Amino acid sequence: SVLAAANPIYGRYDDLKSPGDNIDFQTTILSRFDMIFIVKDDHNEERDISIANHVINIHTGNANAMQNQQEENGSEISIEKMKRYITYCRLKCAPRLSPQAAEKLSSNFVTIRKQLLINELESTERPITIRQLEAIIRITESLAKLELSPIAQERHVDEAIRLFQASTMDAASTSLSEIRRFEQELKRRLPIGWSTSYQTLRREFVDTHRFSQLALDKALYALEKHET
Amino acid sequence: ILTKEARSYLVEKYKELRKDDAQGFSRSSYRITVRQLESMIRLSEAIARANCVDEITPSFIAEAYDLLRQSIIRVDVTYDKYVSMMNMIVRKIAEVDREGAEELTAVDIVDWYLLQKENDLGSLAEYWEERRLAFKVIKRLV
Repeated sequence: SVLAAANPIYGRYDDLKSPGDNIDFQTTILSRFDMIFIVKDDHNEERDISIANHVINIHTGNANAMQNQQEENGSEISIEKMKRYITYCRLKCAPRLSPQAAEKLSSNFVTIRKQLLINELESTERPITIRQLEAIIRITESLAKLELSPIAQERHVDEAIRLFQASTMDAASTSLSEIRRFEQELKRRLPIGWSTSYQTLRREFVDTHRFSQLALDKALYALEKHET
Repeated sequence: ILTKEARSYLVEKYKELRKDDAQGFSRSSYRITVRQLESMIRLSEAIARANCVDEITPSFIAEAYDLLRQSIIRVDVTYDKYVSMMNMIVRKIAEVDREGAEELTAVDIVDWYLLQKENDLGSLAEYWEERRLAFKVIKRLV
């Protein structure tokens, strides 16, 4: 089961940009992946000071390292134990969902489909697959396999819906239209397209004080999608 | 060799050159690069060589200057808000005079202006300000 950490491009503007469209030219990657979490490490004021203070010292008298070690003792499961536990639960029991939980999730997914369609009436640029539903399922069974129980419960899923909801919230988050033209080029410039190619828009947008790589592609991908 | 303190003048001349050529950037720029200030020097001394005169004149400096100027023109073809609108006025007219007479519906200028600045609008206050400013300028202009 693949766990992947991608690196996004250009920073915060990629959030200003459509949430997808990040990986290569294709969102399909993000479609295959169940749980996508673009993140923030907003240090609760005690974090940045945590790391800083840690850098300041980092010498004597191993007090901090010790503190880490008692954090390890107390730090819940010794994590050497956690492993053995995971093996245990993984081999022993295979969970199964309950019917009311099922119908619950039906309501879940149809509300998702409907509502977010309505959201996309405006052609709001972003998604929903039954694969995502199947994901939600696998989370429910996973967590059911935490409690080790042979059977699922409703509350048990009630967590999962909202967790994945946070994931959906993650799915949600030279002027473009001007460069988005290329249209003037596609027309009265080149019905063929040839001898035009990215190289042409390069000579057309090379000494016009104007075009970035992402800019050139964006407007291109845009018009490609737009249907112009 | 110019020791002469009329060289001070040259500065403003350099200075006179870039300002009017700052906006728009759609002019012949260039920048105008400091290397052009550096260029005016060798040009000056060149004209000195020409006229046998030593320490030259501010006038010869002006000749080299205008020379560079036509060489530029051949390449042509809180009030920041008012500046942006005045920039719109000069930009629209300068383009339309070269590719047209310019005239027509004054409302259109605001229309396409809002269409351009809509990309820079961070917040509704920026839109409302830009709209009321352009309107204020046109109302003042009339």
